[PDB]
Amino acid sequence: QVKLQESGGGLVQPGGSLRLSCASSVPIFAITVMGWYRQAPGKQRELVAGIKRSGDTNYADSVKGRFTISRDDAKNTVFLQMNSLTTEDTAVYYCNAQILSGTDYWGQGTQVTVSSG
Repeated sequence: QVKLQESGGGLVQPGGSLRLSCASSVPIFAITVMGWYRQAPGKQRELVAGIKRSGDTNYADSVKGRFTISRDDAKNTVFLQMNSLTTEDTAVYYCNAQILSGTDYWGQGTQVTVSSG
């Protein structure tokens, strides 16, 4: 019965930054792993970053050092700060909550489009 909602995507210049938000209907401490995925139409879905209840973070190689995933317990939101964006980063970005108490839940996704203009 868990609901997830992404926000914060949109258009951004190459080299620019965005901060995605994933708000949760349940306390995020109840979520074992929260992760950010991305998928562009025609390609495979790709794990971008994850964060455990403890706070341990793992990132895809392509985003290491550019993206940062974090838990905001007070706002009950998991953020993905995305820096130094390029056209390779254009995709719909999805939030995923793992609640091992073993079930999966996803948000509707938010479009990120990196284009120089």
